[PDB]
Amino acid sequence: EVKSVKVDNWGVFFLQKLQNFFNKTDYCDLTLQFRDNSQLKVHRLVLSACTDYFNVLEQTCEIVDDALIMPNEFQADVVVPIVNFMYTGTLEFELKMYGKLLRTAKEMNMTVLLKLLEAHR
Amino acid sequence: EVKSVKVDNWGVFFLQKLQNFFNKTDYCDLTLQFRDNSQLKVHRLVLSACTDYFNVLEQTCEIVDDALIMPNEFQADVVVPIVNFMYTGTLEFELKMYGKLLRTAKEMNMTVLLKLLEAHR
Repeated sequence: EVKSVKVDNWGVFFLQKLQNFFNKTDYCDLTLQFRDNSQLKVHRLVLSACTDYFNVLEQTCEIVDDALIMPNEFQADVVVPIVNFMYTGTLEFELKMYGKLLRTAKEMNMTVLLKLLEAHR
Repeated sequence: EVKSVKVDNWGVFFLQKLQNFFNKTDYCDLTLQFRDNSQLKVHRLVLSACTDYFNVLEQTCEIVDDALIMPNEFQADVVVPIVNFMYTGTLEFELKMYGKLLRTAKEMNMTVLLKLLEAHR
């Protein structure tokens, strides 16, 4: 018969490995480019777990030298904290950015982040 | 100052999404081909969290029509349960395959699976 054995807390194991890959830019397959020409390299599948907005950007925005040109309303001030949230489950932000991050999560329909920003008690 | 808020159990959230992608072959970037010409589509980054063996296969094995030709000793009988383990943390196997799976994890140096197959009490 079929047996099964398991490693507990697989999600924690896997996230640690994935975060390391992100930090070292290993296996990244999407390069985001900001107005100042700086870049952030990411994993498409990580972004896609939370949202389809990056899918729509890839369908509708210019690609220059293998980098996706981010829209004017979606620059590093919101992108960097949101991407770090997608890799970790933690959103780090200054309060002054709360409303901008909420409007950005609403534009993305990023439900999991909306729920977090709107959490209470 | 910098604030932080979090979604608990992010690993569990993320794994559910990743497993769905695997089941639907969304964002897959590596196609494994068996001797019988059947294929298994996977995510390179998931495989890489557990092992570098697939990295070495990509460096050393033939690619035909966008698929990596698996070696004779590394066919679906061991590959399918090992890949499912990489996505889930659970290894499902018939006892008759225990030694073959252990020898395969040793060839791959897949430490996390070695530890599981060798676990006690």
